[PDB]
Amino acid sequence: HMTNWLRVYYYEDTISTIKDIAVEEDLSSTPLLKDLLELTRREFQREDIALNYRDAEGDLVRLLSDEDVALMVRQARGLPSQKRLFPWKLHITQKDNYRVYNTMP
Amino acid sequence: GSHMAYTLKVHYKYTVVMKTQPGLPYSQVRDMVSKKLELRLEHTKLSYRPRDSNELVPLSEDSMKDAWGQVKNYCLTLWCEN
Repeated sequence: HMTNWLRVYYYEDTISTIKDIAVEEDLSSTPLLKDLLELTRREFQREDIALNYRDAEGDLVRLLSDEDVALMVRQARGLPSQKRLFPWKLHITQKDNYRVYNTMP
Repeated sequence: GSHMAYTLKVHYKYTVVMKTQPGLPYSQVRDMVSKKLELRLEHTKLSYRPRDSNELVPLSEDSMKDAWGQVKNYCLTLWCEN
């Protein structure tokens, strides 16, 4: 069985649920932001969202451009298991849900 | 210059991360944060945490060098008011 799977965290307020999404593209590869947005629309049927990743310090970081996406993939701490999972995981939030960000000094 | 890669992490209503050169002047740091957050320059009000403080202090031309002294693991963290 040869499906590649992107695991995504889908947030309702500060708790997420997990959904694994079939992706044709190579496990090694770097998507464009616009393609991740179209993937999230097909799977969750909304466009009022932001995409994010969690950095090495534990802070959630909003993706705003293709270059941010490339940083996410580059930092990716995933070990290849036999599960065919992308090594980075996508965090999806309501665009006005600011409670998920560690912005407090 | 340095062989390492530095970032600016900025906490606005949301958090962003961008590549930076270490030691940039305030004018350029403000400008890059303003562009990243799609904010008018004049509405881009940044602060940093000084050595061993719980309190933030305003970022400015004058305090920029001190701010760069607070880099941790190749990252300078700033806060953007609002």
